[PDB]
Amino acid sequence: SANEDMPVERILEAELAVDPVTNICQAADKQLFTLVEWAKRIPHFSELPLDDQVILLRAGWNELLIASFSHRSIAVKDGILLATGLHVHRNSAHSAGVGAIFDRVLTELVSKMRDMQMDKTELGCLRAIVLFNPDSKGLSNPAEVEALREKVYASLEAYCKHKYPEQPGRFAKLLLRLPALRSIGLKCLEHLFFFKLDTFLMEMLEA
Amino acid sequence: SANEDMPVERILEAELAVEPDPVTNICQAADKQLFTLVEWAKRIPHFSELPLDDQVILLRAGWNELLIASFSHRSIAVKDGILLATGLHVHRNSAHSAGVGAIFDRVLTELVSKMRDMQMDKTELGCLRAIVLFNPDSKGLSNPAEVEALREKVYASLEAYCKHKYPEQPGRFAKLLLRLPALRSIGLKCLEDTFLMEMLEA
Amino acid sequence: QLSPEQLGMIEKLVAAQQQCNRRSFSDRLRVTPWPIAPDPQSREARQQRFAHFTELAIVSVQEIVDFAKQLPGFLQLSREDQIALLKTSAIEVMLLETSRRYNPGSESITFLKDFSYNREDFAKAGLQVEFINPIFEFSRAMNELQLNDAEFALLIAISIFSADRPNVQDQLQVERLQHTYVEALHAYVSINHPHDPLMFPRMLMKLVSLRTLSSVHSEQVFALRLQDKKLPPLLSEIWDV
Amino acid sequence: QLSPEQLGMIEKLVAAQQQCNRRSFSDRLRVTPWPIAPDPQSREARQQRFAHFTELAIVSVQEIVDFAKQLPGFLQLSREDQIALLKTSAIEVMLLETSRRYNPGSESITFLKDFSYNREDFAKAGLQVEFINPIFEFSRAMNELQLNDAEFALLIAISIFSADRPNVQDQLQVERLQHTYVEALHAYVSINHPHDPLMFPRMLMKLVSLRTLSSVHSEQVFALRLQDKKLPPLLSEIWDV
Ligand SMILES: O=C(O)Cn1ccc2c(OCCCN(Cc3cccc(C(F)(F)F)c3Cl)CC(c3ccccc3)c3ccccc3)cccc21
Ligand SMILES: O=C(O)Cn1ccc2c(OCCCN(Cc3cccc(C(F)(F)F)c3Cl)CC(c3ccccc3)c3ccccc3)cccc21
Ligand SMILES: CC1=C(/C=C/C(C)=C\C=C\C(C)=C\C(=O)O)C(C)(C)CCC1
Ligand SMILES: CC1=C(/C=C/C(C)=C\C=C\C(C)=C\C(=O)O)C(C)(C)CCC1
Repeated sequence: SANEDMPVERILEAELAVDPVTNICQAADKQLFTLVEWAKRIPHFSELPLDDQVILLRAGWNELLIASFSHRSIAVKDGILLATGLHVHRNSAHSAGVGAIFDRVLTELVSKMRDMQMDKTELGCLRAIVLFNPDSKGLSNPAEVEALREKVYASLEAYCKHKYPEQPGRFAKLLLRLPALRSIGLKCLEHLFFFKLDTFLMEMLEA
Repeated sequence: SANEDMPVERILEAELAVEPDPVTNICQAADKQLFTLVEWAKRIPHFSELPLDDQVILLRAGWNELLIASFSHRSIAVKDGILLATGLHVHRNSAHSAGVGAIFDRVLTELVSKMRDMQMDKTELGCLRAIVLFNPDSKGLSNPAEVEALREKVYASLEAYCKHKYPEQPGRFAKLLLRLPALRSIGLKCLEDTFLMEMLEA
Repeated sequence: QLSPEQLGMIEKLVAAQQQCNRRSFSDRLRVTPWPIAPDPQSREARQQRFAHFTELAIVSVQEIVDFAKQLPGFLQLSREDQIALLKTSAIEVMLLETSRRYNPGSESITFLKDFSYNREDFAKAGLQVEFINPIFEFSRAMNELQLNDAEFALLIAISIFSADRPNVQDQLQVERLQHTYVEALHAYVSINHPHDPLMFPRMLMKLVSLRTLSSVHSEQVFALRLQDKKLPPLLSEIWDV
Repeated sequence: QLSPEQLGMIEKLVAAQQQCNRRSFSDRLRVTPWPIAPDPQSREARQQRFAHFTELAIVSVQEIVDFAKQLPGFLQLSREDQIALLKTSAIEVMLLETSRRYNPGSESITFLKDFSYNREDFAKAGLQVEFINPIFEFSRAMNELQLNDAEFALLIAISIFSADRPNVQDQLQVERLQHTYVEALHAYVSINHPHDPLMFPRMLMKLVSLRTLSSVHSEQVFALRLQDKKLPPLLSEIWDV
């Protein structure tokens, strides 16, 4: 009934339906088109007011794409596999000035996804969680978006209990990737100037 | 009276009161100069009479153009580069290597070079910055009309000043103003084929 | 007073706009119609409204290129410079021409005499409030300036001849060309607004607002990608890439 | 279920918060008083409100440090890791403690019992609306959850043990420590909200919100520089750097 309200089968179908820095930007450019294709296949998304649909996509696009290419790169050694088949390696990243954030995607997203063997269904659900964010400004009815998000929580937990019955904390483990994804998304959005811009704490700890 | 309503003597004094990898250093220099903004603004005639909240709004909206304008003018002597408030020089070669050559060159040609070539004086620099400061279009002003009024007072004071100080250059006022669109596009930037050809051939 | 050359050049700019505009008007019947459908949630109706608007923008762009070719010295620039100036000034001229068509009373904008829209109409096409609101505010402010035909035409030429556009090669020549119009404009204010000199700086500062509006537009262009609302080939050429 | 071991741990946490907070309360006179000055354009009054608020914050950070020191496993981390954890989680814990003190009735926040403030109070100190509003919205939202002392304490512990903070060396061990509180909170909410299993996910998602709020905060920090409103040494160290 939790799955019936938000079928993880549809969410899966949605996922299956869709300078090194220059490479990356061209890759994002490519996938931008997929976003509405994917979203329309997420149960009940198409039932939200058209204005609300635009708002959710506008708010979640970067975290949505980042999550996608991270899970895609689980097979890569020290880099990522773009939607254009190209590879970006750690080295190339550091030499272009974006080493820190690149490294963060690798450790917090890619490797964690590899290590826990996050499945495409799990990825899909996390993306639906990112998508259904009620806090974005201008939403016609936030309660409705919040309601759908919670249907994903219910549906995902159910999915994890049944598919991974002897991992009782896997659900929590999936959600706990989201804080990191949010921080990374914000970093990737912050503009040039801000992007490129000790004693008293030690004192207090030692007292 | 145009000058009495917005005295350029005061604007000059405001400017004088606030004298003293590449991208990181440019950012550190900007950071050093942030504190100069209220110090400079309080000496611009009438700015201090605005609501405290409006004062904050004008400085928040104008900060980057205000700083860009100041270092640009400071860089008038430097060849193919800029002089940071920290004393560092940044040459255009080093800027291209660091991957911001396009915006850097834009600064050199539209701002530094034009300032050097017309010998933009410090009073004129101050007035242009005042024009940037008194921007009535920023969201949240308690009274845009008052800010707009002050801006027009700079227009009149600045023009009066150009006619008196450079009577043999009737285009001078307009010339100074025509630097502002380039400054705005640069300030915005720092914060971030076939069919045409066929139409042109018809 | 204005020199004979400034008068001739102004007559030419005004004539060129009237002539280019009469041609646009002859195409009004060709434009996809505004939708009739009553359903705010109809994606089909939204897309049709978007199509109508993009088709209008093309008409506008056609007029701008047509007008630019009349600008003395324009065609003597290289093809590359001609293109560099047009690609980036297009949105600015479109905004100036939109501001002339703003109706303060109904807070609406009217294209080709028959197609009038308010803020909500533009939102109904899927355009974002961040885009719509600054344009209405600009339109209202321009309207208040109450410029005449010569004054708009001069400002348009001044905008077109901006040496600082990306990819401009002969910047010195572009600046020299712009200088001719700026001086004419200043003479025009001195003669025709003898008791209101502030009209000059007021007009020039609108060129600054247009830089911001251009950024606002660029942001709306990205948002269209997010909704996969495809621009027609011409508009895509000048704004996407 | 919750083992006696886990019930004990939870009690320890909650007792630590009470202990730390009683130390804050008796430090309360160290804080620069709130001005009674009648004039909204007084710059001295503004500065003093800012002094008052930043000094309250210092008390908060002091309480947060004292609390972390009592978390099992924290002092066993390298000092570098203790500092990397506290530096970035401070604003988040401060936000959680703040939401805990939000009064929906008067729409105000009360610190140390005697200092109550509404949105306009915070603005009178020079804080910007895009800092103020999101924090009030977060507070209301948290207030809606109706969390008790146990649930705040665990969520605070989970926030502190976030391995993805910049500069954390021993991420494995920090996650292992966090996992204890996560598992405990889960058992806690299934036992104490048996008819609302969604309470667990609701809470963990607050950690996501805290990330956005941390970025909002950093934007307010910068905004303060523009007014030349300098942060106290402790706050400057953890946030300006
Ligand atoms: O009317 C005449 O006589 C000549 N004429 C015919 C069409 C015509 C004209 O076309 C406007 C089409 C409507 N516009 C279409 C459009 C224009 C530019 C970019 C886009 C975008 F990129 F697709 F978003 C669009 Cl859809 C929108 C219009 C506007 C007005 C008010 C609020 C929001 C949007 C606009 C106008 C100018 C710049 C940006 C946006 C603009 C000016 C004169 C014109
Ligand atoms: O009250 C107790 O029992 C313990 N205690 C004592 C002080 C205390 C406390 O200090 C609050 C100081 C007020 N705050 C000061 C402050 C905090 C953090 C950063 C800054 C800034 F960077 F300087 F802007 C400031 Cl000025 C503001 C407060 C807030 C609330 C609502 C709207 C706007 C601002 C706030 C709270 C949390 C995070 C960010 C902002 C926060 C929580 C518990 C506390
Ligand atoms: C991550 C990252 C960046 C951009 C991320 C964005 C905005 C999404 C990319 C989409 C892709 C790459 C999709 C795909 O290939 O499927 C920037 C530019 C800061 C530099 C390197 C770190
Ligand atoms: C122009 C420029 C940039 C930003 C400049 C800004 C916004 C601040 C300058 C202040 C200075 C440099 C003050 C001084 O030294 O007086 C960025 C970061 C995009 C890098 C490319 C060159």
